Amino acid sequence: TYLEFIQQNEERDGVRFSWNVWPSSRLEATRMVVPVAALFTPLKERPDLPPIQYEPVLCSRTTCRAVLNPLCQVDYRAKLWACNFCYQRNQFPPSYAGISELNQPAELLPQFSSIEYVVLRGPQMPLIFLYVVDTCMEDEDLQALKESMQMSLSLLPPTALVGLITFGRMVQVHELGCEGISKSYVFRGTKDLSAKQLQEMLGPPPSNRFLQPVQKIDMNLTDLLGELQRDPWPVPQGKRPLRSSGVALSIAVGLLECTFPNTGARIMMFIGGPATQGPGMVVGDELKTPIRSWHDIDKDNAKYVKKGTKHFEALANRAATTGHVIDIYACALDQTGLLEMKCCPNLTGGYMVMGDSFNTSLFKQTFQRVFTKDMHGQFKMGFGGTLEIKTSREIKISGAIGPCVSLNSKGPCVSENEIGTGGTCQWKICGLSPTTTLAIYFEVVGGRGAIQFVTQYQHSSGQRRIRVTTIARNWADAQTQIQNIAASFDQEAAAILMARLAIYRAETEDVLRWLDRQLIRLCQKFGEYHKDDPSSFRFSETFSLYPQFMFHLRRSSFLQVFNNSPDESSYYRHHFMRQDLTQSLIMIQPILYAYSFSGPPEPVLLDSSSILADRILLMDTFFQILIYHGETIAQENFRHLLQAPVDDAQEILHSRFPMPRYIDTEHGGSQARFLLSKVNDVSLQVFMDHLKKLAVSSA
Amino acid sequence: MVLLTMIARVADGLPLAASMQEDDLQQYQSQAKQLFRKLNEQSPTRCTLEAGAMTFHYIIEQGVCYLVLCEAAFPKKLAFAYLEDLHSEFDEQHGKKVPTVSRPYSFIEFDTFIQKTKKLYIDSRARIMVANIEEVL
Amino acid sequence: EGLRVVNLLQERNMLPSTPLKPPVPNLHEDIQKLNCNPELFRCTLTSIPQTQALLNKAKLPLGLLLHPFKDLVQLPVVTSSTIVRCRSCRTYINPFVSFLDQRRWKCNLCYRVNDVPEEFLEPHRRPEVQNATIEFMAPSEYMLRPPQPPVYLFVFDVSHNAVETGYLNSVCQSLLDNLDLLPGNTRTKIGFITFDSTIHFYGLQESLSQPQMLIVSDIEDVFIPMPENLLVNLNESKELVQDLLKTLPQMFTKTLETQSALGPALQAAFKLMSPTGGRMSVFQTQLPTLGVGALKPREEPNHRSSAKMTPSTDFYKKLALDCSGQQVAVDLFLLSGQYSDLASLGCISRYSAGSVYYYPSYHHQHNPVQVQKLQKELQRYLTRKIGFEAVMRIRCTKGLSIHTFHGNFFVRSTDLLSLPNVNPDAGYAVQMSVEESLTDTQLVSFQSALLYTSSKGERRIRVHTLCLPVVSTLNDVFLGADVQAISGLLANMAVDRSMTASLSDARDALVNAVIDSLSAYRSSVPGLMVPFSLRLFPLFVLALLKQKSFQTGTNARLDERIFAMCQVKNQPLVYLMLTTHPSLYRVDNLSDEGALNISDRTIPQPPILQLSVEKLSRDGAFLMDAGSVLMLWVGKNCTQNFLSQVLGVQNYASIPQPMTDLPELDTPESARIIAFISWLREQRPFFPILYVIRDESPMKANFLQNMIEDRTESALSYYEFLLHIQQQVNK
Ligand SMILES: [Zn+2]
Ligand SMILES: [Zn+2]
Repeated sequence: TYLEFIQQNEERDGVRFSWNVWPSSRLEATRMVVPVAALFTPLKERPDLPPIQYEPVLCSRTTCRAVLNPLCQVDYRAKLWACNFCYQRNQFPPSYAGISELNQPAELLPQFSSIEYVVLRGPQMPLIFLYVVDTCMEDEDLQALKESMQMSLSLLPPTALVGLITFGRMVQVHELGCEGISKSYVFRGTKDLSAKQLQEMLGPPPSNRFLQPVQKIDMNLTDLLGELQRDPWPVPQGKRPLRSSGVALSIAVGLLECTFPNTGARIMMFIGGPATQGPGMVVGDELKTPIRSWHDIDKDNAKYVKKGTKHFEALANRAATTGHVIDIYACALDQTGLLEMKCCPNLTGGYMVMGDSFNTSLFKQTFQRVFTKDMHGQFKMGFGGTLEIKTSREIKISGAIGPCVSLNSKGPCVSENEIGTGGTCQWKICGLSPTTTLAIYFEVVGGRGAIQFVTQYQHSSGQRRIRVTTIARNWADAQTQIQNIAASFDQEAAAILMARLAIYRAETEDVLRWLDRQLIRLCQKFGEYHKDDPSSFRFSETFSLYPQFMFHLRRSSFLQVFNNSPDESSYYRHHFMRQDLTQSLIMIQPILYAYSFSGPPEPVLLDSSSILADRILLMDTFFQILIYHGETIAQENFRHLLQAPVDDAQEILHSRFPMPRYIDTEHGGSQARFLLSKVNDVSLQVFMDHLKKLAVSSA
Repeated sequence: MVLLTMIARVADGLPLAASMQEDDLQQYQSQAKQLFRKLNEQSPTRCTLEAGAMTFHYIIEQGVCYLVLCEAAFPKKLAFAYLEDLHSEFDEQHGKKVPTVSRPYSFIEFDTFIQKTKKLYIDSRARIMVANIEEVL
Repeated sequence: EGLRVVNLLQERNMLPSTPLKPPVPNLHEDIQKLNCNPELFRCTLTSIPQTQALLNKAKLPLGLLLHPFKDLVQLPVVTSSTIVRCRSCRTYINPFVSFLDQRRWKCNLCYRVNDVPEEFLEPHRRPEVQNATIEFMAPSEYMLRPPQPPVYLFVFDVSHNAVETGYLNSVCQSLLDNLDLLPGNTRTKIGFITFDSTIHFYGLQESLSQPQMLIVSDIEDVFIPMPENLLVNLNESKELVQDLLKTLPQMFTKTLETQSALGPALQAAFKLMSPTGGRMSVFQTQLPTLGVGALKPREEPNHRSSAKMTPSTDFYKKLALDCSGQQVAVDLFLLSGQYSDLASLGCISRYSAGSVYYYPSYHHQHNPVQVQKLQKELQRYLTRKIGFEAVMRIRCTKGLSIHTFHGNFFVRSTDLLSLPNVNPDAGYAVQMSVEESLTDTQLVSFQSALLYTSSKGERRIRVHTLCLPVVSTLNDVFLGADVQAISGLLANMAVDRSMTASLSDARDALVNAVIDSLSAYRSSVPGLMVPFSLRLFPLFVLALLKQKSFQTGTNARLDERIFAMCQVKNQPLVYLMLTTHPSLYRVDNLSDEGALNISDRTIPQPPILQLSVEKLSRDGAFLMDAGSVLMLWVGKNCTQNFLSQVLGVQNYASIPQPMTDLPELDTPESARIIAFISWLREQRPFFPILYVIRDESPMKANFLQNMIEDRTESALSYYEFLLHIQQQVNK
């Protein structure tokens, strides 16, 4: 089954291609409607594979140097193996001398395609955490925040180094546990500093006066964090406080950039409001004037956006270059300036959390997931990952879309036509988890095309690791060329991959127009019909759903930005460009369950038709979990029902990283609007008809 | 929205207690003292004056005038509350000695309360008559 | 008394055995008895020359010396709801006015007649006319703003060298010990700032577990890191600052900060105080080398180098004027072991009405003497009275004009000395000339007025008034000469001469003053003849010439000379004299010709000896009063009774090297010497340490450097000097 196939290959190699069979000819490669792409999850978890504590084994050929894999042809007699990528023949390393048939190396078994090695040689670097704290917010909000940070401190590795930087009008870099006095360096949050400047102004395992081992510094830091008070500077009538968010961040980046460049570090920033004093300024201190809205940005009535954006964009790259992760936790009633700061966590694998107040279950809980551990009491996070992809001579890489930066590396694997962060065979991913998902766009220039994903990254343990996944897909058979390709289609994988390109273009400016000419195209090349006869159009079970996913994606809040704040939009996109297939679909097309005496919980269409009065609905928008009580139910049996959705909710309302906002509403309630807007050109029926009219006509 | 507080005996305008911090005071200070001079037993017990980007606010009780200056923008509502707090405290503490002293600022030590109270009004996060001053003068 | 001429070549023992006393203006009995105290106000010429022509013939400088804020024993305080001040020149109705219409009084400075108000009533009995010295209560219009409260901001240099000197410790100690004794009411505010290559502020809130050191590293662009708790209320925060004073010394023990950005630090110290003004105590230990205000090193001279002073930058002069304009005075405490360019650093104190203190080669272990000195000097500094945001003006009868001012302050418009602070240990001097012949009057007066804010928030005016007679005879001008006053006024003049021209010119003008005056004398009358009033004129000038301020041949260092000039410019006549010409008494045989009137104490009164080794004796012990210290030199062949009963030793050899003070032994002899010493230091408010270390071989015989009558390899003896003057006088 092509489905069992898609399933098992994502379970084993954490990957999902738009097509599992590829164009064996040039006349088909070029006429590919949806690009050959893969939704790749470098660090997916599975059934406790065995860590390979021996060097991986590379190919002997300057250019190639791929990793020994199940695709490699071996010869246990001659202690020789031929790389599948360049055919180059290799000699086995000394440690493989006793290699045998009835006992061979793991990396060769088809089961250990996708396997991880460990490299022990240099003494591992201790992890670095730098708290950057805003002090311009309400007390209950600051107290919450303080507690939350003190909690994270109790989870950190004894080895890890910590640093604290608080800010308001001025910026304070704290020199930890200096006995009797407790001191910090004050800097005007009114002018930027490079890092060379910062380095001059400021000064067995390593550690600075500003970054000390948790085990030695935890009581001091726990106490300091405990005494932290709101910005001492008053806030006059009708004014916003003076928050130097931009220079606070730059000093944080500079600090690490001159102390520990090129090693896992985590710059976690906490925001209580927008930056009101550039560089990186977002709005002015006059409450009279509101923070910018999409309408404002469209009518060129938002003078800070670009300059502010540019500033955090430079910082994003400075950090991404040095190999450091930027986290942003922003909680307030008004906007924070996410649109301008988006790149920092977007380019690095940094997180983006958003909410109304630090003093909420939402933030508090979302914040502690960050430090969730595994079957070894270690953080589910990796640092400074280097993603390099090897292809068969027939495949080339157009680019990638997701949290990453180009290591701008040239090689024949690079395609002229670049997509997203392209023109490279290597990408850097400063911060990643078992969820990180990049989209990789390829291009084609016996059978079996091959791609090798090699991920090097710093583990929580400190150990360096190399994740290796080598997949292989069948080359189309000349006498069955499109029929096979059509059979190997992954409608879901493709919908998300096509959406990746759309949002990437949108966030980097019509896009719906390109999305349609491709839907229409796909409809004509693989659909069934009689020209000029709409009714005749049908789609294989293999493609039938692509239309609907498209319907939803083009009406989603990922492309229709108005009716949302720029910050809410940047927040949504941020998460969609990181998730795996499944979650991505739930975002684009929320799942909906029905609960009524008449039968146990059942999934129903996202159509108004599903909103029954004597039924309780559960809608899962990746971002929010909502329960609806139809007019009737709005009032032991009745209970099992009223809490049936509440029970299921809890379960998912925990695994998910950004804790989704929960909601309990009912017919008439104001919150019912969230359901009504995700439900239902116009409606799908109309959308479908117009698509058919265009499908059956001219191409 | 800023500061400038002066408490003076209405009869002669003898300065009782004040408070000022710059890092000009010069001009508005003269005006303040101009007002004290003019103020008498027939003057309005609670008045507001407009002097451009500035705005004077005062009240009188037991022959003692509580005057305050600040950017007009400042809440006229908050201005008097600020003065009221000063009054009660002052009257309670020195109300009975005022009509006997004769030295300028014989209550400089009221400097402390003025400023600890002044801050409770000049920070949004802690929460009659009008005439162009140029006239009365 | 005596209108007798003297021959300096024959007497050669002119100096008197009992203290010198200031001249008595030749005035009618009743007037003189109301005259100002000479310790507070005095003139170089008690008999004012009627014309500039007469003044020039005399070849003697005309000017006044004052100690206006000196601690008084009894001060009259007029609380007048009205201040009587001539309507023309604004002079305060003084004792020397001229009451006529018993309701109209003639101003003694600008002769206008004024109407005595129906408040001043026998108007001539009123206190303001019965006291030359009196303190008024300023009205509402004698202040530009509410009396500022007392603000004390201490600034310590915490560099490597500084840490090694160990001064920080005792300063903090002194402060802790005198926290409650700082002048001021409940409005007092106190602050602290340490610094090296960066500025270190200190916050103090009762809500925090401990103070907070706020560092500003942006040397080229300083600013205040916080708005509320840097300058804190001492009363409310007593506890908080006490811990910081106990914590500070321990915060830099392991420093590697070799450089000091004193420049930026002082700018921060300034911004922090700008808002209220007050006193800024600055403690620096080495040459400033980081950031703006940095000074270059200089190579110390030697006995060889000739007379070939001034600031190498003006940064500190400008900054001082800035402080000054904000009612901020700066006090310099330099405890440097090497050149620090005080010739520049001093400007911070000179132009802000502050004062500089110098502790050469200060060390907590190594230099016990500097340590105890700083201790007692800090005691005075911290507990003496103080006035804030004040100004002084010096007035003086039509005809007499003041043209040059001497002292630590800022001269706004002629006469209107700006004094960001006014301390009781500051001295001032003025130079005048006869702009208009005094044919009209036969009496002239001088009135200085000090307008300031007290530590208790009250505006006050302290006024002193001096009345003197006018004469038209050269001889008369001479008969009233005040030798010490002239010496003092010349010293100040000599210091300016240096900064303006050179040390050589300074030294010459000095020598020329004695010559041109005695020569002028002679042209109007064989040996060296001078009037009685000037028998000590060549001796004091010579002493002046050998002092560390103008001496040459010596091996004296740069900052020493500068500090010597700083003291000349800032000290009251008395200490200039005590320093320049120390009083020397023999003390191993004191007796009863004393002032045994003081009920139960006797107190010997040994005779003052002239400064020459020809007066010492290896058989005795000699004490020299240098004003600031009291070095007790012991003889080698010193008597045994003195050793065991006064020193508490059995033989010369076991007299402890540095001896910080005498022991108080149960011996009549000890009781006698302790009585003499305590009476000496009771005659001043600046407790002078006393060291006997002056042995005949402790390598601290700088006791001898004060024997200004003997000749040295590079200086003339008192006799030679006389011989050189006589050769010039009758050339
Ligand atoms: Zn190869
Ligand atoms: Zn007059």
